Amino acid sequence: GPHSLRYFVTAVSRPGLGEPRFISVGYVDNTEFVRFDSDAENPRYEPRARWMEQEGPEYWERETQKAKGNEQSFRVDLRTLLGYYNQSKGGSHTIQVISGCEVGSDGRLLRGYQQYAYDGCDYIALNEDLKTWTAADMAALITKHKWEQAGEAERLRAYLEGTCVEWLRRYLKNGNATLLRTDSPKAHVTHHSRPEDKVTLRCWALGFYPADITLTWQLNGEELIQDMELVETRPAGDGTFQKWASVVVPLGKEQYYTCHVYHQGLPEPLTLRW
Amino acid sequence: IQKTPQIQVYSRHPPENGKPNILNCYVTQFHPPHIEIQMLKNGKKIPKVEMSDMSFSKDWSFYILAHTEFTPTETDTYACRVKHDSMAEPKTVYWDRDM
Amino acid sequence: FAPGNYPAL
Ligand SMILES: *[C@@H]1O[C@H](CO[C@H]2O[C@@H](C)[C@@H](O)[C@@H](O)[C@@H]2O)[C@@H](O)[C@H](O)[C@H]1NC(C)=O
Ligand SMILES: *[C@@H]1O[C@H](CO)[C@@H](O)[C@H](O)[C@H]1NC(C)=O
Repeated sequence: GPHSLRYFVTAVSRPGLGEPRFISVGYVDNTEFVRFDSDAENPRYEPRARWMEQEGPEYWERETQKAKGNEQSFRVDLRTLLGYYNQSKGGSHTIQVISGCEVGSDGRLLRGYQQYAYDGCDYIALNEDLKTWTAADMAALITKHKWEQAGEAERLRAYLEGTCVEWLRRYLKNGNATLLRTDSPKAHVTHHSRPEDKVTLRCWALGFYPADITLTWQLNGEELIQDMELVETRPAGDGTFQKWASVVVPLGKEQYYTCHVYHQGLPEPLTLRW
Repeated sequence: IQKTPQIQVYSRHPPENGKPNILNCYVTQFHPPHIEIQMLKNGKKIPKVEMSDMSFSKDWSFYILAHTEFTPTETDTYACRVKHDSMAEPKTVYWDRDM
Repeated sequence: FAPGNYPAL
């Protein structure tokens, strides 16, 4: 299926406590594979996935140099934004950036993007055409004009359609045993009493990969997507994912409700009952 | 923007006393990013907990995973304590092995 | 491989 290469960048100022915290985390699909965190005596770009051992020392030296360059530019950004928004030097602020590209199963580009947020709000984003930017407010309109005069979109587009796609393909090749695998979900249902003769049925889906999955509860062949409660799919600590979905049913009727699990590793979806 | 974290504590495998496993504390949907997350065993901080999977959603809220290997016993209790500016008091979420 | 750089705002 399709795959993605994404970099999540966060820079946070801490007045009175020194330089801003700077973190850049890279993901292929939903698996963390590289990271840089400024909060270390000797911050270095580090592998977070076993297959990244396949890159030579130059990869790490280059990515580390680039990261240190980012710490500096984001430190400047935090100051600039204080001016744009007329804010004081006493408070902590956050800049976030998500950059990435996605390819189809054939390795061809599907889409690319880069979006910024300041204090958790949209700031500026590259439009889908990868040619122009859209600004969320007047401060971002200043940035838009700077980047247009400097021709930043063309350079970013070159990275998204070129470099980003090429490296994603290489990561998928180098880490194929990990990235292109399919671990089927193993599911079970738990039962919990409630007041008012009602029971909570919780359908668990464990040990699966990739992360995409669908858990539904049915009654009389129909989905109860409405009254269901669920958690966002989440990492389980070893590179696999987990998820649960619950529904509150009448006591004594548990038998009529079925959990359905749909996943890439299930030619036929799983059907369970308490 | 200020969003209170959702704190989720769960094991990789259904628990079986005496059998190795992994305990997770996934802290999500929060903002600002500054946060303190500690995993506790019988009220005592667990050393060398791994922090990973830091990311953020389309609405910019943060996500991060704390995890550690562990072998559950019938008596040991585990929890995740989180301090964030959105909460006046630190929040301790215990692992519910019957969930 | 990460973006070459992030132009200042
Ligand atoms: C994964 O790909 C293997 C072929 O690739 C190896 O050799 C190079 C092409 C380079 O990509 C190395 O990193 C790879 O180890 C193939 O032999 C395996 O069978 C594949 N694994 C499976 C079955 O998914
Ligand atoms: C910025 O805010 C201060 C008040 O804190 C005010 O004195 C000043 O005029 C503002 N600057 C601008 C240009 O809006």
